[PDB]
Amino acid sequence: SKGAAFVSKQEGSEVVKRPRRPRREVCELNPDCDELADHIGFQEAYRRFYGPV
Amino acid sequence: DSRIGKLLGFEWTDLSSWRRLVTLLNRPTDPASLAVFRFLFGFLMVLDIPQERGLSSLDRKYLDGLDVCRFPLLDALRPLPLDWMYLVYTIMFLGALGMMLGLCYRISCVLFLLPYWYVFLLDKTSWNNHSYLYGLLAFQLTFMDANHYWSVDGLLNAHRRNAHVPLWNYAVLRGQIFIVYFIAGVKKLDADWVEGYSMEYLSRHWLFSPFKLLLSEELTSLLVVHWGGLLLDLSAGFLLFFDVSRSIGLFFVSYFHCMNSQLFSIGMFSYVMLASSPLFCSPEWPRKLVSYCPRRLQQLLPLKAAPQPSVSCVYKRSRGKSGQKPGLRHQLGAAFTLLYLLEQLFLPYSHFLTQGYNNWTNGLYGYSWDMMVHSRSHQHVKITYRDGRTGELGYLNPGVFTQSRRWKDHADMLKQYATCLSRLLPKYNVTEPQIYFDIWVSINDRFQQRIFDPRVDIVQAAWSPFQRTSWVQPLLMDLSPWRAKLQEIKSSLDNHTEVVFIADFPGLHLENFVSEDLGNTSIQLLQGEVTVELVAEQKNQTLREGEKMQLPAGEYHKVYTTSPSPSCYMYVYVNTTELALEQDLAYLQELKEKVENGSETGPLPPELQPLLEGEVKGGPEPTPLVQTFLRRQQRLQEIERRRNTPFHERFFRFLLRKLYVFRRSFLMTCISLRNLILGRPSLEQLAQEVTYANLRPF
Ligand SMILES: C/C(=C\Cc1c(C)c(O)c2ccccc2c1O)CCC[C@H](C)CCC[C@H](C)CCCC(C)C
Ligand SMILES: *[C@@H]1O[C@H](CO)[C@@H](O[C@@H]2O[C@H](CO)[C@@H](O)[C@H](O)[C@H]2NC(C)=O)[C@H](O)[C@H]1NC(C)=O
Ligand SMILES: *[C@@H]1O[C@H](CO)[C@@H](O[C@@H]2O[C@H](CO)[C@@H](O)[C@H](O)[C@H]2NC(C)=O)[C@H](O)[C@H]1NC(C)=O
Ligand SMILES: *[C@@H]1O[C@H](CO)[C@@H](O)[C@H](O)[C@H]1NC(C)=O
Ligand SMILES: *[C@@H]1O[C@H](CO)[C@@H](O)[C@H](O)[C@H]1NC(C)=O
Repeated sequence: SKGAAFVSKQEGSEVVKRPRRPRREVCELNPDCDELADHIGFQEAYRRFYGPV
Repeated sequence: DSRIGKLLGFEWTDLSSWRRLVTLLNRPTDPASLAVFRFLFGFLMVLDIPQERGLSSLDRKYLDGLDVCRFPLLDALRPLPLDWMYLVYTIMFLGALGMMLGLCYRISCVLFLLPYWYVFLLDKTSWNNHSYLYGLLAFQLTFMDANHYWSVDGLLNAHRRNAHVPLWNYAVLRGQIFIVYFIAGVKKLDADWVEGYSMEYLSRHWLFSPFKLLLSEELTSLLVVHWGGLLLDLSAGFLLFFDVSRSIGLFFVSYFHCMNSQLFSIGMFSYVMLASSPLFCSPEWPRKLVSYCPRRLQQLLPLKAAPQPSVSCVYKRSRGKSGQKPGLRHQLGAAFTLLYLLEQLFLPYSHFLTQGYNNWTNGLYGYSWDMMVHSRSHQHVKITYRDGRTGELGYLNPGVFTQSRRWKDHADMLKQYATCLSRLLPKYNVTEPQIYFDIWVSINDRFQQRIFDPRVDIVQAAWSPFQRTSWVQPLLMDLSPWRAKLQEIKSSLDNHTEVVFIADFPGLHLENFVSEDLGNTSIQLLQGEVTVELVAEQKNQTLREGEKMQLPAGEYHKVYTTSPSPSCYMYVYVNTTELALEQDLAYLQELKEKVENGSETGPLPPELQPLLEGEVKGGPEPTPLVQTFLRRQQRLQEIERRRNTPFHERFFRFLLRKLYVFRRSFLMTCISLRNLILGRPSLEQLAQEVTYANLRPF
């Protein structure tokens, strides 16, 4: 429970969770938009590299 | 004269000796079709670089200072800094433009080829069939004399203006397209394709609407979607070669590629295949098309006169002169054609050598031509770590320090992720760890089952490319026919209940924690022998076939498999909190409808007044129920407005979005090139330019 990387046992244990709001992810297709901004420390590194935004 | 010679274009006697084979493979041929294909390929790659290769998104994928776990084919390869990456993509763009215009053709092909494969080998998660095909086509066109017609290099050099080319340039391309079609067709001769499982839900698209006039949905999803693809693959492999069947083959292939472009989001692959399909026609079709125009167009279109002799072909001399002895480039071209086609035939079936990459499927995805053959659905991913100093046990966020999600299906990527986590966790107060993975996945709607052993430390695990991995669980094909019965169970539920089917090995156990919201959860056994243990009171019960148990909500429970064979069971659950919220919301909806239609003459409660007003101004904050109700109503209105949108507006928004992508890519490239050349200015100027780059076009 220290930082974003570490999670509690209760959160990890739950198998029956809600994936969306439909999976069936096939290969090929497309990178399908950019979730990349949700990476850990992405905002801080971006602000350092390119200044305030 | 012989029928075989007319159909195949060469006589048997041509293959009697090596010299005759070289002469046959280097006979003169018109260059026009090759030039048209080169132009179209260059144009499509130019359009493809700023969209799918990721130039627009490259500022948030290779950011300096960020800590990311990469997945390169070779561990030695590492990304350069961001600016050199943008320089590399700029070189790619220049090479693609040069190929399109045919200016300095060999240099342009090299500049397009080397960076493209550098980017391709850097990341295994972005691999896919249509990128491998682009790489191969770029490799082939590097050697072909495709600049002999309709090229700027022709204008700058008289010797290379409307000149002959050897036949093997067309032979290699025709062989490549034929191998693609045929290998794709044979790979789809699998039990999961001929039976209707893969791509089961694509028949509902409106493009298949006319077929429903004569066929039911279940037959429409089998005869048309599945068998049609196989038959078209084999036929389009064979029909286009022969003159008799070329028209029907072209029609069917064009329809097939247009439908694939509309249904999927594959990108430029459909258009590339459409551009390659005319290649099987006669080599001189652009010339006769140019001839069939008025004189005014002919003053602008390429030349129509017959091509001149060249030096890169073996010319039969009918003057009584001895035949031109083939030199070196002709023999090299013949050997290149034969060896390259043999290698292309061999490589898709080379999975018995690189057994390290083998999995439930075969080898890494990208170079097997097995398109839309396997569909996977992941349920849960648990990453556990044990500290090497204190002994504490903890759990990690499943998608930490990663950008893709294909590591859940390949042992090698899992090993690389484990090594990356091992190197990175010491920054977070964790000593030399031991990491365990537990991943659940089902292919083509089978029982969800483990893919890696959850008792093996992946950091210290053994892996080599050319040996079978000893900690990859086998796929149970014996439980395949159950997919029938399970589907029936899927149709016997209410609109609220949900079901998840699990299959487990002997010896292993699954620990689970049912959340408090999921009240009224049950477990039923379908096959095998299992024991369900509740740890609140430490009580374990052995369940036989056809028995049901009501699990607690908000507590931990465990299931152990205690049979010689794998055990299959099923969780059936309903979300109580959502049901109660829906009932309350329906009650509130009923109340507002009574208020509006004139009923319920009595004064409304104060909590209902914000609903009629619709705005929280000058009053107490709304309760959570009111906020949820207003949010649902606003969302429904927004969706309804989105549905009621004319076509022209959608087209305009699409064009504006694409223009935004192109503009952002160009501006970021210019900023970084300036940074490389003239140095990096102050932070404020960089911030201003970056802000200007991201502005929407409007
Ligand atoms: C999605 C499908 C196949 C996967 C695929 C894709 C995406 C490709 O880009 C390919 C490119 C080249 C070679 C193979 C490819 C490939 O395998 C089936 C799509 C089937 C389509 C929707 C069915 C309609 C057309 C059929 C053939 C009409 C037949 C009519 C009968 C009465 C004969
Ligand atoms: C608890 O969930 C079960 C399913 O786990 C549901 O049971 C259904 O109850 C109705 C009662 O009329 C039956 O007609 C259905 O056949 C039952 N479903 C089955 C057996 O799958 C029900 O929604 C919940 N039951 C309670 C008592 O809360
Ligand atoms: C309830 O029964 C299960 C059935 O296996 C027990 O699981 C075993 O637990 C012991 C320790 O109690 C372990 O050494 C064994 O390895 C477990 N078996 C397997 C197959 O892993 C469980 O312990 C029992 N629980 C109680 C409270 O008695
Ligand atoms: C533990 O990690 C925190 C968060 O990164 C860091 O501030 C601190 O230095 C670490 N603490 C110790 C005692 O090493
Ligand atoms: C159950 O329903 C509630 C309704 O508020 C929702 O928040 C939750 O995500 C659902 N799932 C679980 C596992 O609680």
